[PDB]
Amino acid sequence: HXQGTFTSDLSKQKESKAAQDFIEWLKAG
Amino acid sequence: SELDQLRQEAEQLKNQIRDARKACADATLSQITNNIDPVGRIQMRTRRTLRGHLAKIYAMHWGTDSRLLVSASQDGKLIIWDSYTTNKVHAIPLRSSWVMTCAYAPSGNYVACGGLDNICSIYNLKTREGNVRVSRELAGHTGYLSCCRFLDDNQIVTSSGDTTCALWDIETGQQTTTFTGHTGDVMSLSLAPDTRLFVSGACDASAKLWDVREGMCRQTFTGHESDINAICFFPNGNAFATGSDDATCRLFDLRADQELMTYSHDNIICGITSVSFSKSGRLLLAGYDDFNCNVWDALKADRAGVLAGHDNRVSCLGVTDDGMAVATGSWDSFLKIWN
Amino acid sequence: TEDQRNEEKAQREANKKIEKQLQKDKQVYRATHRLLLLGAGESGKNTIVKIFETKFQVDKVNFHMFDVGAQRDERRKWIQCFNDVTAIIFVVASSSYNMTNRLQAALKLFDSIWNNKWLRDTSVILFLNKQDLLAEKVLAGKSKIEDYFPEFARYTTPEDATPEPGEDPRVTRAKYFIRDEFLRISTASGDGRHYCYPHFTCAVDTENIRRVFNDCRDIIQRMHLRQYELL
Amino acid sequence: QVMDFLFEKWKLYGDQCHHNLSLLPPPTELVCNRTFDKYSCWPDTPANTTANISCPWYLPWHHKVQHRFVFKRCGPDGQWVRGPRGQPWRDASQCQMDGEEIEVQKEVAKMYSSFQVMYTVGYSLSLGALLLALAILGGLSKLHCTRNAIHANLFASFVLKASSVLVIDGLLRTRYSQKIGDDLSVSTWLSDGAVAGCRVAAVFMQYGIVANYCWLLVEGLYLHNLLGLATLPERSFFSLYLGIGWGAPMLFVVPWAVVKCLFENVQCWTSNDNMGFWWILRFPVFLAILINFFIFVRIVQLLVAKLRARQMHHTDYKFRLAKSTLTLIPLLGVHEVVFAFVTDEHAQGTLRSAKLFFDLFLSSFQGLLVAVLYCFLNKEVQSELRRRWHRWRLG
Amino acid sequence: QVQLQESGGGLVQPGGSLRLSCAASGFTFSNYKMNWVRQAPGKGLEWVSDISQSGASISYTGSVKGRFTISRDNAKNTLYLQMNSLKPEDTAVYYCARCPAPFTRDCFDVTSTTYAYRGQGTQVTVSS
Amino acid sequence: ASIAQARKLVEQLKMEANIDRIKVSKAAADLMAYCEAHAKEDPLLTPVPASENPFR
Ligand SMILES: *C(=O)CC[C@H](NC(=O)CCCCCCCCCCCCCCC)C(=O)O
Repeated sequence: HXQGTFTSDLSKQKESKAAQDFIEWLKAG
Repeated sequence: SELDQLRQEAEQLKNQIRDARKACADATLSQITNNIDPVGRIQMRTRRTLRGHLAKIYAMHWGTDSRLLVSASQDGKLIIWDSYTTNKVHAIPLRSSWVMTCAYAPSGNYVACGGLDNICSIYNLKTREGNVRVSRELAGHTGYLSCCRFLDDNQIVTSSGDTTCALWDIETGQQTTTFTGHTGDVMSLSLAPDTRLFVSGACDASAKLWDVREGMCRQTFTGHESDINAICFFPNGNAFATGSDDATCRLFDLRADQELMTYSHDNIICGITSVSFSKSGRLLLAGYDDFNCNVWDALKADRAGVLAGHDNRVSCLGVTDDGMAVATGSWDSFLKIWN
Repeated sequence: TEDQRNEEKAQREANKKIEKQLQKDKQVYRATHRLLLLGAGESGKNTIVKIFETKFQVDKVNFHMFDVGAQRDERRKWIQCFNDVTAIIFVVASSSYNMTNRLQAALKLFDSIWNNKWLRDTSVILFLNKQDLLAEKVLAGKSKIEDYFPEFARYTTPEDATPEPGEDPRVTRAKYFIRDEFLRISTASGDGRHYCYPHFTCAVDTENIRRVFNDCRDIIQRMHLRQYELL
Repeated sequence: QVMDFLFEKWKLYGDQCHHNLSLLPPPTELVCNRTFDKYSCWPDTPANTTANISCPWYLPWHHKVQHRFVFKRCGPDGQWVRGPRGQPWRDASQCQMDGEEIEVQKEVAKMYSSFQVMYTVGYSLSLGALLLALAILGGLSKLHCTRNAIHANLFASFVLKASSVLVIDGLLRTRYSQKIGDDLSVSTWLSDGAVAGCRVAAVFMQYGIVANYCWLLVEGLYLHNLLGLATLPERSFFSLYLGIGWGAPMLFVVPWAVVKCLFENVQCWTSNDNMGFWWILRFPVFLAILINFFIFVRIVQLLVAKLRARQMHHTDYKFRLAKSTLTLIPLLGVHEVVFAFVTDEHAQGTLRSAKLFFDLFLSSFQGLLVAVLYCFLNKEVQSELRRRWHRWRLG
Repeated sequence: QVQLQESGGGLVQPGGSLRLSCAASGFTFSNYKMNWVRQAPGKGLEWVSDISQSGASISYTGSVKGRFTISRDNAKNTLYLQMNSLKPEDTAVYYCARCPAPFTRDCFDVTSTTYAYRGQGTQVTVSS
Repeated sequence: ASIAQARKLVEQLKMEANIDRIKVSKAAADLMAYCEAHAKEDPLLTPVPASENPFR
């Protein structure tokens, strides 16, 4: 289960990337 | 000094008979038929598939009702199928696993088998008990049994690998006559529609015609250049075709003592395993060693059709008495039917 | 009109019983090995167990050793039946030329069996029987193998050929020569579909049936590997 | 879990200050009144006061970004600066994230985007061929053979997986690449939305991964059990094999589904935390890899015996053959290489990335390799296809 | 009607040379592998030599290898076996035999008793 | 036993000589192609319609 590890890691990625993206809107708007 | 001169006699006679049959050979057959309209393209499809056997199917036979057919395989089974509904009726076991022939009685009451066991086992289907067992065990041959055909519910004629065909009597259990005269193994035989005389091909490129009443040989036809595998009469009883291993089929005539047509083609290089005529006799169906069986024209000697489908070698080829369907068993435990 | 449904039900029940019996005896037909046994003649095939069918069992494996000693000597027709057989056992009598040169006839018969159209997929077990009688065939000097074979004089025993403890180097040499003649025929033609398994018969039969079983297992394993496109 | 764990603090902090704005008014026009800065409330700093006030805790990771402050100035009768288009701008850049990581982020991403593109090609490419292989296999003369049916059912397990993992990322891509700027969008997406579809596609994807490994295991077992016995198999045991495959993964995937649904729920279950709860989906994998690698070495241990037994006329020509088969047989297990030792745990740095790349690549092109090796290079199917084309190209 | 005639032979001084000619008529001579089978008086039949369809594959029995030669001429439908350096124990009757299956590399014609496709033969003796 | 097998061959060929061969044309189309008026009932020459065909 390699593919599972990859998707887990990418899930962490799109999430944390969205966290900063969210915070950036909050900072502005 | 007898043998030396004895050969000459034969030789002399041979040349005389050669002359006679080639003298009366004015025309061919093609010529006398060039005028007929050819049958054209003929297409067939497998209508039913009978997947019940385990080992290769080596012989089958249609019943007189053109509805029930019996099949024999090397696994030791003799399955009686049903053409219309694809339902096995009796899967009777056999003692000898190496069965080489099977037959169906004209009245639908008995079936017969036979192989390397040198015994023509005859089975009764109308047992009051219900379950079908063997009734009479005929054992009078030394070589193997290659083909057997019923005349009626009382007497059966069998070919053998000991160069001797014989006529049996079920009630007594001994050979009535003995058709000695062949030099090689006898492969197949067919009965005339009037059941008064029959032909029998062998492994010496000769198809001797016998007379069951007199128990002697009347006409001997030579022409093939290798051992003969299967034969069958024309529907009128005045002719019969022979399929040999030289990749040629030949039709002969019982009143001209000479071959009339050669069904040879360049692409086919393998021998013929089985042959059978159609209802009207216009279509000759032969089974080849190249995994498929062709459909030749009995007068134009042109492939009017090819019936593929079988994976391994075909071994048996039966046409219904009414000509409605054609069945083809092979060495893949399958029985395709065609219309 | 209920006659149609009830007769159809009866026919279906009969067909179901036929299918059940066919499955039941197909389950046992696939597990029993068949073995054709043929030879030139006067070979001594009665010692295998010590009107022609016989069977035996080793290691919970069934065998059917089909003798054909009742037919004629024209084998070109009834041998086509033995194409689904697992292994054609071919026992040879290399010391039965005293009453003919049976070795050449056996070689020709083996070559015909090997190169047949329908026997391509059938492997052959080879048994160099009557091996003990080879020793007296050379000391007396009445008939010489070199007389009937010109390549025997220029023959050397193989380096990997293990000598039997207690055998004159000449017997071993002659027996390995004959083995190689059969093996040359064996490998000259196409051999990707079947293989030959030469053997030397001994005085006891407890090892012969084990050899046959081991060779049949090898044949089955090779067939299974060939089905998977390995070799 | 970061997303949902920051929604709360938006509200939590946004209310503590509302109580700090309460009990606080003092000067209103002389000195700036109590104001509210959207994302961040603080007691209003007076006219030009010392900026000793730090930027809010807010952001959870503030424990490493503490020692930096925020500068706010009450200018025109207590007013903050307006900007380019008059928007109030605050120079809170010193409280922001550390560029460094941001860079590394840019990095990993790229690499992960390349891996995605490179594994999506792989699946899709072998997803096509698998189908073409199933269609040709299940409609011909060999449509029902005991060895061939297992291959057809494995090609199904491969199609199921490829399809499973190509749809679980579709959701993922689509559930993060929506414009989440407008208050509504962000607030709602991080919350319960179509997490239903995602959740069930995740269970349905994990089932597929494990079923693929189980059908590789049963493929090995059938070959191992077909060589030990001397005779042919009297019973195909086909029922047994369709339960070691298809069925058994359930006995391992269902307890996972429940352990997530009950103990550890997260946005979409793709994100894997609690490594103990991932061992229940990895133990079958490790078992089906080890106990099939054992029979892989066992098969070669006798394949070398058969190649050296006879046919020794081509002395040392077995080399090519032994190799060709040894690279045709791994249709079952290869992972071993960067597996075992390297687990998800204790695998960091570039090693992890190399493992992921190697394994992903092999797992994405496995299906294509298997389909090519067992439905396009087999001599039986080649000869049959020829026959069925010859018979059509007759008249 | 197949017909194999074996001309030649007769009485020869041990060490002489005889050319046996086999005449065939009734089949396509080019399609069959043709063999020579001899039978000494006192024992059974034995295969001597053979030849392939085109004449490439040629084999001999070890007892007569090198001394005897075999050749076929497809255009004349004839088989030639030329004898050289005869020996006293070569007294036998020589049958020209053919194989039963065309375009096949294996066949079973060594059969002594009753094989159809074999000629009457020509019995040869060595001088005394 | 040369005479025993020689008499079998010489007798046979005596009986192979007395048979009267009725030409070849008289037994060509004159009977074989004459057995053609009943080719209309042959179910293979003229494919019968599926209605009254038992193997539809
Ligand atoms: C996270 O929001 C976005 C993720 C997104 N990923 C990608 O764009 C990569 C996914 C794969 C791209 C599509 C490749 C299709 C390959 C088809 C090959 C067909 C077979 C070839 C033979 C004809 C991102 O933007 O990073």
